[PDB]
Amino acid sequence: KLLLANWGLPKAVLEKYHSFGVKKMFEWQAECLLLGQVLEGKNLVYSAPTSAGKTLVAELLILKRVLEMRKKALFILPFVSVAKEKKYYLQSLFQEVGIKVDGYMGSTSPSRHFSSLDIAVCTIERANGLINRLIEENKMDLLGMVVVDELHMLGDSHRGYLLELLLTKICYITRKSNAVQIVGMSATLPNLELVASWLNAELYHTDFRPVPLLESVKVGNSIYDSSMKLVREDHVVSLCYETICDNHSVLLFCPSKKWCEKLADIIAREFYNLHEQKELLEVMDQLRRLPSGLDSVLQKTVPWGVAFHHAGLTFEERDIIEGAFRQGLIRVLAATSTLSSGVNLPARRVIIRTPIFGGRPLDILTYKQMVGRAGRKGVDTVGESILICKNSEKSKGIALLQGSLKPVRSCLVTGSMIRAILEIIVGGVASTSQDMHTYAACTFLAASMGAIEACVMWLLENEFIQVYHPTHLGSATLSSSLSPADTLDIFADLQRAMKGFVLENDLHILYLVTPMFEDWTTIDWYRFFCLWEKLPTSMKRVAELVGVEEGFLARCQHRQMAIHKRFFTSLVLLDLISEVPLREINQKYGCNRGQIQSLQQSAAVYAGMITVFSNRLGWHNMELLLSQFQKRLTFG
Amino acid sequence: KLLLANWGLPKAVLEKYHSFGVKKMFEWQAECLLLGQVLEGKNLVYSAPTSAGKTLVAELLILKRVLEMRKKALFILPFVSVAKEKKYYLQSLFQEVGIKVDGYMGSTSPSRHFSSLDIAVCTIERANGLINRLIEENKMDLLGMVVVDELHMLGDSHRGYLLELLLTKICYITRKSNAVQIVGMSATLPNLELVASWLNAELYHTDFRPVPLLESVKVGNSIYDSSMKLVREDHVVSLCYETICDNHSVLLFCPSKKWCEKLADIIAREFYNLHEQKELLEVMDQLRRLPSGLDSVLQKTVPWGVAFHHAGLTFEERDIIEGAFRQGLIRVLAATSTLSSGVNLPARRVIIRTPIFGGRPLDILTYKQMVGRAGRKGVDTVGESILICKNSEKSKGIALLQGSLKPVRSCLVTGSMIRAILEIIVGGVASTSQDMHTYAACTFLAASMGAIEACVMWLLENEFIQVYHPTHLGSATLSSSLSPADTLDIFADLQRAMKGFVLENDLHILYLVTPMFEDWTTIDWYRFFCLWEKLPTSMKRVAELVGVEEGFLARCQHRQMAIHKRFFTSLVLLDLISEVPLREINQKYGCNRGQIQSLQQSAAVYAGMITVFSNRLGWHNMELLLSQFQKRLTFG
DNA sequence: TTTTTTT
DNA sequence: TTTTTTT
Repeated sequence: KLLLANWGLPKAVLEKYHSFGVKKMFEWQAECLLLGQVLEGKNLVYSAPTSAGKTLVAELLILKRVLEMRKKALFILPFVSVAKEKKYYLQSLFQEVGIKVDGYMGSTSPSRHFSSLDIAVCTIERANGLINRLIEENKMDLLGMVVVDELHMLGDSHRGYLLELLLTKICYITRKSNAVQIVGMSATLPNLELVASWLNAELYHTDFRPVPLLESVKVGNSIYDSSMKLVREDHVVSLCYETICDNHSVLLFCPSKKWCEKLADIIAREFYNLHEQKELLEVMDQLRRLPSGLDSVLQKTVPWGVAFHHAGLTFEERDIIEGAFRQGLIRVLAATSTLSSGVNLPARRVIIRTPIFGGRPLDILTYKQMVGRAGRKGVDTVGESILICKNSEKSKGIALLQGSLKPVRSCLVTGSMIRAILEIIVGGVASTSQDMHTYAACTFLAASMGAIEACVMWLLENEFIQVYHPTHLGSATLSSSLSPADTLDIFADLQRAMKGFVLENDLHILYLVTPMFEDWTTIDWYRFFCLWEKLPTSMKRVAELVGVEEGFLARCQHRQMAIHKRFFTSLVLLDLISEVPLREINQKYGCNRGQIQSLQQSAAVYAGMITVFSNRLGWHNMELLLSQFQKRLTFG
Repeated sequence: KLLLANWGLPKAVLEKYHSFGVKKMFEWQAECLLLGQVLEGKNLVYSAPTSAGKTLVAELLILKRVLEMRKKALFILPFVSVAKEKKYYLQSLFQEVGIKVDGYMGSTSPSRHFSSLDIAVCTIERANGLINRLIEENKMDLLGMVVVDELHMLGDSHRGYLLELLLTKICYITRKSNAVQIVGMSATLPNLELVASWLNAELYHTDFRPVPLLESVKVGNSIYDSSMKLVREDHVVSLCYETICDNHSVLLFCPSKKWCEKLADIIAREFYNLHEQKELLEVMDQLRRLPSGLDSVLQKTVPWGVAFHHAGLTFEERDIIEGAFRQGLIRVLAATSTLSSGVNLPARRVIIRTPIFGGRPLDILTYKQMVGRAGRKGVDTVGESILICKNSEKSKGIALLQGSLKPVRSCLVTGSMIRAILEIIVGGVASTSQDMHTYAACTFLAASMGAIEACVMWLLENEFIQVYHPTHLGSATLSSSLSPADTLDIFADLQRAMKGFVLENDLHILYLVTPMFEDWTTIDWYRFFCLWEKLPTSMKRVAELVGVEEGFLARCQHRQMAIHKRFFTSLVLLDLISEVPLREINQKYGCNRGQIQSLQQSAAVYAGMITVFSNRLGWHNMELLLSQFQKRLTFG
């Protein structure tokens, strides 16, 4: 009954599960799987607890459809790191079974043909591109499952409306032509049934945590529980002191990185003045061995006191700090929102510290994500969450203590709808306007109960379509997998380039490669003028040929702002390709050390997208210049 | 004794010779081969008759050295067509023997590795490039023979000073370090011994023609022989009439192409009004079948009367006219200087017509080349040469009848000497100035008895060298195989291009490809303005970016003249790559139909030379643009 | 304070 | 009126 080995599943999967330490499943898994015709092609939406095997139901369901129907099954995750972890887990499981597992996260290409894969794991954007390419190829017949994780982001996010568009597209094409199951999961929402009806699915929600969570708010010198009950000047040092005495973990969250690192050593100073080691020296040697080896105030308190962790560090140095937390050594740390959604680091007591984060009240989802970190897999007994706040912000703490998530919206003229219709008209599926009205009648906005007719008006004033048939520019946007809003910027960049390209240096090819801004770093004025008015004569001429001019910099339109904000990002990569050591570039430019290494990953991706933008349009000369350099930018 | 089969030679060679119709050798071959130590490494210079097996001695000698020493043997010819004919002959002979025969003529590449060849046949320029590349590689040890044909061009030509430079270079490098024989031949010169001494060679000259040549000058109504003797109003029709009656061939030469074709039908009109056939209709069908098929006044008199032949016709149509002369059909024709040095077409009587050719007296070499066409291999009995001239130009006929060739010059600051020293200093052979004086002491100018010191002065003011060591520009000139005078023009073309290359159309890549002018065709003014001031907006902008400007065209420096004279040649190829039919392009541009098809061959060669000019200098971006198009220009 | 596309 | 280079 309440044990997975009793159920029918391949033996190797349960050997792999029990080898890790997995045990008998809880009741919510049985309730999810025994809802009725869920095991069949009827879809399913469930809300199992996040910290108690939420993905087990979907993982068990994904085998049945790809073994019986044997068509395909996607898998969608929001972030690259969790995508990689799930990719490795699904590898060790399914490849042992024999079901091929493919990854699309980050810059990692599949390196294999699509038509011989089953459980391709993507990160929304890759899945959307794959679906669009399949539709533009007339190969949707091979699709059996679309497993969607974290369904609650479809309404308020910059990457969930893609999930909405994908789901309505596949549902429309399948019904107009359930052989395809759209099983998914969310955390907890009031209007979960309305989502299930639009997916033609059942529904069941549960609420039970493996470790009871003692949630409290501390004011002055007392502890008050959630329901205004007393159970037992910040005194965080005292609070931290009572926790390490029972050889367990502690964790506190801070609203800023400067506050994060300062408070990890302010407490350390108050710890040394009052006053395991086998691996305590291995990490110290690792600190000096590093290629950068800055060895800042972190080095002082790695073995002795309290260190800090955030995203302003190197992917290796930042990750290593999390490595010690898994074994022992350091116990106390500050993290900011880095561990809120980055990775999962359990701790005994979590001090959310200030109720207000970033000048605004902490979000209900963010607070629940922060608090849910506490609790191991039975190692500890109770999890705690302390919110230190005095006098003011009293109502903020209690209201955030007793709150619920808002219902799901639809985020739907709107740019999330312009792309919605431009991937079926171009795909050849929806051609006639009368038939086009059928497609919008089955979208999720229909179940949540015009502007649809005006959608093609914007696609006529701006050349995207021409019964309706695809064009060269309309087809080019979908192949590159970028929104139609961005095409109007990249298109104008390449048209101006063909009239007098500069071939001697590499600054002109760099400008057409760097991603726009992505809000990577605040731009420091009065430093560009010092940096710009020293460039060689060969580099200043390229800047005047792309839009940059001494008429806006330090002298104070989106098009004029987009061609000047792209120059600063291009100059940073100029010293990366010339093998200048990282020590000086992060100081001359005045950019943070944790952001420079994040531009290199985002620059190799954008380089390989513009060559495709010209292939599907047709430009033989511009391909050679862009394609012969995209490899050089990756190095250095 | 006087028969080649008696001598020691491979049997298959003599089977191949006698199958064609070759017979016992004459006395001059025996005298050449039995001069003493000529058969050894001692060099040889001989002057056997041109129409009586001149090349037989060299062909027989080339086998012994490549079979005994087995190092290499070059072969140098002045023209592409004779090079191809000799390539096929040497193929059928040596490949039957087993000695590999390689060709370098025209655009035909060897398509095989150099290090596995013996008798590579070149056309001066290819041989010079091969020698320079071997020297810049330290591989001169593998060289056993350099057979040079038509040694009399080393003094007065645009392509013989290359032979002089090659010979002095190889002699200097061999003696300073005869293992290499430099056996060659010339027609007849007074100072032949002085040439033999500088080559360290014997000498023997002969004068005996297989067919006695009755050379006469006709004035009025009488015939006078060479030595003012009478033997027997132009009356060329009468002269032609008495020749076809004995079923043999006739031929007359004209000073112009318009005169050539007019006089071939003026006589035809005077022939029809007074008034074999199996193949007479095959050629007529070929005339209309042609891809062009203009079928001008040539078509009227191909089967009936007299046609014309020159270089203003297609390589196939012009060649076919010569094909009929080999079998039968047409007998009378006019040729201009086309058959003087192009190909060998024997005829019974040759009418040189006007003593003055091209507004100047006919050259002694040209007149001897023209007259020597008469006479078959024993088919006829006597050859004749008629010079029709009245009143004026009387002294011109007799003086040209009794004349001899001028002695060999040395053509050596002089641009033939700047390149002479720039291929050893760059090659690393001659480094020290004291040693550099040794090289110039063994050149042919030494035997014909300062400015040598000033030679390196021009190589310092203009960057070509930097003890002396090669540089990037100096090395780049030799790899491309073009004279240092031309580099200073091509170099300035590419430097300006890197500042604002235009990538949309193909006019900018065309300009850097077209050969400079080579005096291909007279430029017709007042037609360019009509043609230029109608181009699209995308093409006019390219012209202003390369040097062309509306400040010199039709409004009236070598650099300013070289950038404007190259534009007309570039526009002709613009309609070749757009698949415009040849019918209209030869009329809109006003260029001759026989010159348009000569630009296509000379444009594919220059396209592949500029990519190498940037390789040996180092320019990654400009290579891709030039190399990706050089194939497109070849087509169409 | 914190992420994500293409061959 | 008539020719010739490089991968």
